[PDB]
Amino acid sequence: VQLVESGPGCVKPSETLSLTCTVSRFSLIGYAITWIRQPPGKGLEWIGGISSAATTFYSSWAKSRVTISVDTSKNQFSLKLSSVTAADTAVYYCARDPRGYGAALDRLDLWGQGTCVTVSSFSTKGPSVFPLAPALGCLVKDYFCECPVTVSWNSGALTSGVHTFPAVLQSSGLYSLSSVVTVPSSSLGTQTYICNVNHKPSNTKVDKKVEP
Amino acid sequence: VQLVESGPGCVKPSETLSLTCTVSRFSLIGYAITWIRQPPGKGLEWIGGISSAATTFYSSWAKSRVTISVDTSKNQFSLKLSSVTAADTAVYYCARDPRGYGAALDRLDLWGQGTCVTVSSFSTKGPSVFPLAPALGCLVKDYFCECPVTVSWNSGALTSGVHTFPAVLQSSGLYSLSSVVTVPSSSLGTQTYICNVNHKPSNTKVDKKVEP
Amino acid sequence: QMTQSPSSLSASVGDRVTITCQSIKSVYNNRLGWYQQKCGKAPKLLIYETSILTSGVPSRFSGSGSGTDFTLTISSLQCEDFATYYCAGGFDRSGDTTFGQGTKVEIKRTVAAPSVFIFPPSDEQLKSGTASVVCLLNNFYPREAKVQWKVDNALQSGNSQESVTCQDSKDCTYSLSSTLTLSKADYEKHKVYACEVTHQGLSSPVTKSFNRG
Amino acid sequence: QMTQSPSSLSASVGDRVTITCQSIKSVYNNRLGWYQQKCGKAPKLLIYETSILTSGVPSRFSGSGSGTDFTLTISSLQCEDFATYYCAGGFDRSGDTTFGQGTKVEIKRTVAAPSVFIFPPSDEQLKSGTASVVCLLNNFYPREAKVQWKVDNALQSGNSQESVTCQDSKDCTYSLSSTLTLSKADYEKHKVYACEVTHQGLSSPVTKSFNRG
Amino acid sequence: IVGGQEAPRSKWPWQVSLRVHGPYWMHFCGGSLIHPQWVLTAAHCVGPDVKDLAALRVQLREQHLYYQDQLLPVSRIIVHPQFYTAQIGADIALLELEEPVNVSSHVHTVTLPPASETFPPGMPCWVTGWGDVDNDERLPPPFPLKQVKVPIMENHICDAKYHLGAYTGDDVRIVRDDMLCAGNTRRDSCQGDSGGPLVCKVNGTWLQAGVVSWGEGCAQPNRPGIYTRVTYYLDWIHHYVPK
Amino acid sequence: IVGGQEAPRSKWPWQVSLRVHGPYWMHFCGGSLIHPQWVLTAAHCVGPDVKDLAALRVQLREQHLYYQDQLLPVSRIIVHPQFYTAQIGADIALLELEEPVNVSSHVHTVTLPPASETFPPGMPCWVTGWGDVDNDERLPPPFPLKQVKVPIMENHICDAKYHLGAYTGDDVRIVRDDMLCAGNTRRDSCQGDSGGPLVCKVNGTWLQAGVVSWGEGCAQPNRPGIYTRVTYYLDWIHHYVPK
Amino acid sequence: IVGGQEAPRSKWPWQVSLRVHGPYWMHFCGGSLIHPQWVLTAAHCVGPDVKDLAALRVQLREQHLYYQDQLLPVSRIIVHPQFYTAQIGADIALLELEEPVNVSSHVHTVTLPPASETFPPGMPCWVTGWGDVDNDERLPPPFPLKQVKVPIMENHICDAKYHLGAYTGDDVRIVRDDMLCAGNTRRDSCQGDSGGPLVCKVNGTWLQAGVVSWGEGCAQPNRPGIYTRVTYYLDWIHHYVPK
Amino acid sequence: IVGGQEAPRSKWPWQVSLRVHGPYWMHFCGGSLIHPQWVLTAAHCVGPDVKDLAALRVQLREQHLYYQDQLLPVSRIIVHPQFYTAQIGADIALLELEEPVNVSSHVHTVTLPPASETFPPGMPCWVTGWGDVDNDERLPPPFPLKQVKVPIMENHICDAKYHLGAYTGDDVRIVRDDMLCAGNTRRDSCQGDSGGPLVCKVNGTWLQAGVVSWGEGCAQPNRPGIYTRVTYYLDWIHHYVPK
Repeated sequence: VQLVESGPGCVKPSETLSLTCTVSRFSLIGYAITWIRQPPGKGLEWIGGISSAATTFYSSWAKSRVTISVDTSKNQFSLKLSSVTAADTAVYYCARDPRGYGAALDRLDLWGQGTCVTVSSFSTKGPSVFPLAPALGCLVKDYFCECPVTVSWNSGALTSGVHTFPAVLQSSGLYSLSSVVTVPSSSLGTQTYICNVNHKPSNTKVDKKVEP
Repeated sequence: VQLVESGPGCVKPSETLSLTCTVSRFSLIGYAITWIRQPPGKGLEWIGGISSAATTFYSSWAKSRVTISVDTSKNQFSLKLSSVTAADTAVYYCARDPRGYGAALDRLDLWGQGTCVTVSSFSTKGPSVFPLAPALGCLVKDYFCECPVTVSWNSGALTSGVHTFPAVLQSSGLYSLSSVVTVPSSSLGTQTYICNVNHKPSNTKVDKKVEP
Repeated sequence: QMTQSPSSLSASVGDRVTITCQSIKSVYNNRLGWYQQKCGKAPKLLIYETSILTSGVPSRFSGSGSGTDFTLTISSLQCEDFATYYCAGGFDRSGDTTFGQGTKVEIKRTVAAPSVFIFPPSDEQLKSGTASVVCLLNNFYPREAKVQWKVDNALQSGNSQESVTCQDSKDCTYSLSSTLTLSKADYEKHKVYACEVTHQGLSSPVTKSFNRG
Repeated sequence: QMTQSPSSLSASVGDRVTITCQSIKSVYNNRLGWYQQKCGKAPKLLIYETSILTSGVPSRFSGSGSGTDFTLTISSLQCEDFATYYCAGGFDRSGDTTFGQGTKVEIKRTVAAPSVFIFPPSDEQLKSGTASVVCLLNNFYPREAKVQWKVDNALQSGNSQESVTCQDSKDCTYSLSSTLTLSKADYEKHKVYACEVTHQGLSSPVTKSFNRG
Repeated sequence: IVGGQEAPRSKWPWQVSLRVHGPYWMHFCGGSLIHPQWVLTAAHCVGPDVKDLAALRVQLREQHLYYQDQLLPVSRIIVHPQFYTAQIGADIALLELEEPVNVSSHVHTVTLPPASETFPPGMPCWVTGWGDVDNDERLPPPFPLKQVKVPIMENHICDAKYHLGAYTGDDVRIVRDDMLCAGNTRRDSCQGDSGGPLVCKVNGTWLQAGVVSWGEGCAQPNRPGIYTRVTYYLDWIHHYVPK
Repeated sequence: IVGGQEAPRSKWPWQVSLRVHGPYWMHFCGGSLIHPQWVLTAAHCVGPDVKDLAALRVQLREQHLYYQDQLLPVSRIIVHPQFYTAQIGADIALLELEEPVNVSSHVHTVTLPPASETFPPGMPCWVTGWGDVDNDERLPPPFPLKQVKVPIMENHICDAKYHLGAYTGDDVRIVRDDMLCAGNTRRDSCQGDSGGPLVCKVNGTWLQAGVVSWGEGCAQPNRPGIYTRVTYYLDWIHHYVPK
Repeated sequence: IVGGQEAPRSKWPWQVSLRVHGPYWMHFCGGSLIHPQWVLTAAHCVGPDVKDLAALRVQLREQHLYYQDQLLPVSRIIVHPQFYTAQIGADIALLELEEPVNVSSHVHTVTLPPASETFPPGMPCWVTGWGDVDNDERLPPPFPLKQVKVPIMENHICDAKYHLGAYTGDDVRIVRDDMLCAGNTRRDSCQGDSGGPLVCKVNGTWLQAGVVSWGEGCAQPNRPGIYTRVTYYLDWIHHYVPK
Repeated sequence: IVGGQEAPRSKWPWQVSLRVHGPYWMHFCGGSLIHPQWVLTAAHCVGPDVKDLAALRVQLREQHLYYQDQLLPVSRIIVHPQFYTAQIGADIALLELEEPVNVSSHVHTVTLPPASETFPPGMPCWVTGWGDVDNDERLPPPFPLKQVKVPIMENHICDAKYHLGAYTGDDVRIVRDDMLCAGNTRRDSCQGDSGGPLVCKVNGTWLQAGVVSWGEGCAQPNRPGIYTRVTYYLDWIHHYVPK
């Protein structure tokens, strides 16, 4: 029983950001939803919420610009934020209050996995991906709109020993990321060791084999 | 839902060994029990069993000397072995067949924790226990009839990092054992670090504090 | 508005720690909660209504407080307790509710020297006129590591970046990836390449290298 | 009567292994099972009736066979797969049923030098005229370690014993405790005491010592 | 409700349904809206053991259960300190709503009686609810709000009837003074009406005389229903509800 | 068993009870001991889906269920390959006991008929079991083995009765030839007697004519009980059971 | 319906509810309006035994059961002459309404397929009903019409799956040719959906491929639901329904 | 009985089973034989409403319910005049047998305590019965008499525990002085043990300390079982039973 966010991932300034949150089984009848924001490096800030009675509550600043709504015909909750600006770049979460209160933060029992939103003037760009010679690893480089990047190895069957590193800005203003595993020398070849990569902000999916 | 063995732990030659096995909830009605033996360093050998129908089966050698029985008034199964000799030294287990077959080994789903039995002419003797100076550890030494020895630290609250070593024969024909933990230097004193020891074949219970 | 203290703390496996949260006003009617956020994940509720433990949470955690001042306390640090922690509370109905600033908890454990590797630029980079050389440190402790880059014994400066995992849920160590960027026209200028880790768990600098062809 | 093969095997974490069991006769009607025994514990049933997986067992294990020949197979070695394994089967009803001899499975992992310690005889031993000096190796790999005892640079011989844990469920390393016995009358003869581990993960012997008072 | 009709679509704007969590938000108890933020109900619906407020919701007047729900959250529960079981007394409780209610032509508060009112026999009183329609019979799947007009009995005449066919000595008071009796073999509250209001039309105004509390089965001979007498508890109610 | 008495303490030494695991080893189906190692029963008690033998036990003749149990384990289940549902046919099955049974003055095997026997109407036949005593009524807590003597009908007369009050076209055969009909509105098998034996006394010897299989309720008008006709399956039985 | 959503308020104008008399007119079976005076349904909902028409009513499309009912009377029931049980086949029936229905933007007839249509796998098909939502779980008290999109299987692949984990010999055909298979462990019809339509969108037009008939539980592994194949019975339907 | 073993075949010769008429003489309540013509039991098993004596029987000690019954008729029922419900007190009653009982090695009377006995904590006390074995679990079909040894609590410590997790004000006494507390989360009486004896071994002699009366569920945390304290009622008992 879980929530899922959805959102555009990348937006330009002055558009309106729209987010949705969907409940995967059981209805929503009887429950409140709140929207929480986490700017990079900051802690958590509260946007607002809607009670089980359909009353909406908004934090101090959000009242000027935010609307929260529910559509029982779609099993969805929706957040809309007008006139977005760069300072709105954050991870956004939806969470449930089991008491149905519209404005409380002490008992958020169930959370979505979060959605990251970037406000920027730039274009998206798809990444390049290169193998790294066998420890062994894989590298993905120079992409932009970073958050929805995902790495997986042998369709994920190499569940174990996989590290992955925080992306860093190249001086070119583009992000790069690396993925690594440690393995016994005999396991070489024995395993397929496929680096699989996708970057949702450019609809990109790509794959590569690793070898010496 | 579990079995428990019981037994004397130490016996002399030519007595009869008696063992019992008890089922802790739910009755036994409908179920078979088998007795399995494991000599030191050997694998597993099958003694015999009793079916849900109360038919008894015995392995080739056991037929000369063994009796298996059930007493519903006590919720117990019992094994008796006559004329014991040193070669009978082993761990003994009771295990359940869920089909109620009296003579099958392919589906022993539920096992007792086992009981160790030593056949010897010697006397039992209680151990001495000495602290070991702070890594830190504890040592117990020169005891006999070894199997039911148990070590526990701070009533067991030091659940973590505790190692314990296989007992070895001193040339004096008596067993010794050691117990060790690794800890950060600041944790010293902060914790009680009590070595608790008991040796059931001499009814002994003893405790000691550790300090530099 | 609320304060949470300390902003960070650092304690040994097995040990006990406490975290405090205070307010100018008083929670409405026991409306205060504690959340655990691990790196890369949504927050998890631990304690609600001052002291009720959430199901499936191990009884290591406990909490108490008095309308204006509240404490969260562990009985014993495990490795996976590495996380940030937040208080949250509500001071009325319909209005003033907020989170605290958060607290970062570090596990301390047996020191370990980094496992060191180095890698040449692979094919496709050279086919694009770019290059990048990777040097890697694993499972070290503490974080105080410094890597020099040296090329044909020419100490390098700038042109390089580092990234570090959060501390592991299970081993409680971490890995660090360092990379030196280069053009193809400068990669061909030099043949022998080395990186040299300094780490508090080493008696000296130790160099690991390869050479171009 | 049955045979099980191989008697031992040694494979890397992540990898796949297979174990075979054979018979002179044929199992009665799919009556064959596989058990896992860890050090210091009763056997656990894994597979019964040739191929049915027991609940709560991870689907890494699989088994198949043909009346006379049977195989148990892992999909991927974890650390806690360290154990002995036995086939068992029945060739009629009421009669001929037996276990196999068993197979021992070793995890291979990143080598590690032993963590070394040494300890003086404590009070109560001296109050009994006995002594014992403990030297300790932890979490090393492989098992090939040798410890010399040296006292006032006089190499010791005999008078000492070693004991080793089984390989850990979780770290898959092990610890070894070595102890040198002595009388009080000989403990007072010598002042400086040393133990010196040789291990395949060391560039040399390394000595750790203390001195009497 | 045993006997009686379906209720007109504008006749008891103060009726409340209490819902418990499960596979659906099931009705289990009644109440009445007495102030825009307060609901009056029976103690045995919510105590004596403490309940998690996550499991509870309030639903305001609607003609049919479940058809168009708007579940209000509850901020606090208050049970009279002297309650342990219904037969002993003090079976009265208060719910405080998280959010206040807009009074509207569909939803309006009932009025509490002055402490001097006695409600003698012969007055016109009604009880309303969604409870069982007969001794073992659930209300059928459309679930309309039902109503019935009941008679009132003096306490001593009611206490005497409860002694008929019982071993209890007739010195031992069964119906206490904080209680009230109503109904007969054709007309009664029943299971699931508990906590609902009993109202009487006095001098043109509807007053809540009682709360459905307990009884020895539904519509059984010589067993009138027992109601908590609201006038007995006015001082306790006005310590929390803003008059 | 609908109608009929309790059974003498020595009258059906071949009756078997089938037990399923749970909070206790509950009776769910009947059978008969036909060879010291084989039990004959209905297919729909054990199939068409495969069962874990851990969940099953056999109990031999006893006057009262549960009172003094000695649960035998089962080594193998054999269901006729052509069985999917009872109304289609081949509702017959075999259980092989792990351990053979000592024939004794309390426990003896029933005899199977010769392939030429037809069991015409008028013969004296009985059915015995621990099933429900009326259409929705469980057998009471002492649980005695009951017996009733039933009449036999020819198949075509039975098939005709099943068409009374039904939409089924009377060209469409309901009662097949591997089936047999017995009973009436006063005397029948019922739920939980399934798999039990139907026996007839021929020339002084008890023969098993049938196995309780299916019917449209218990003792209902124009709905005799349907039994699997044992003579139809002798060749299949003797392929496993040592004659 | 296991899985799936609530249905839009204009998506299956042909859906029918069958009601049985009792304490209230309870839903027990589905159907579809195929002609302004004819309803198509499953035979096992109404036969094989004859029913008193006093006990039956039809209710046309409504979003929520019971909330706004308009019970139509039934003039005649027609069951296929070859039906006795579902597993054998011919599980199909017709109801003739007393009064014809005004076709309207809320109520319109479904179209029957041409005899040549086969409905191969990969087509988009849905089943709709008010039946149980999980294996033992009643549909909750608001009672909305649910819908789910199911996959289609070829008969031989379906028959093979039914043999997995069964004693039945794999020469013995379980799924006959007058039948059709659909669904999987996440998506199925269930109890109380019986008799409902299965529809597929072919060349922009909705055609009724099947009628919910039988299955081995809801959403169980290797047990797809079985539907009566409508094209097999067109000649029988057109003998009563005016084309 | 929650927890505990089965009982030796000679250990509580005073245990009584109360039977109610129906499809069979079903066990519903316990008692103890205190005089060859008198049974002691709980009031709530038989009152407060008067019962027809035609519907009641007594059965003396037997190892298994129903297997060998000898139902004794009852001549008179006496309920304490101050009883209406258990939580209020005086939950005690007497049955007078029509025919006196032969004292025998299988059946002997329990002894009542002297008025000065208090039964402080630490004493060895047992409760015995045929009631449910867990919170919703009936005793399985063999129906053995079960026994468990319980701890004793002082009343004030027991009253305090009943206030944990409750809205009741801790000035309001729940456990009265005519009551006694015993048991814990692993060991308790349960439904159908009501009216049974609680006995303690004092100075080698078994004395009946209490009668199973009421509690908030079986084995629940901070809810010990409540027993009627026999010493409080000795003067009332000796007004009818010949000492």
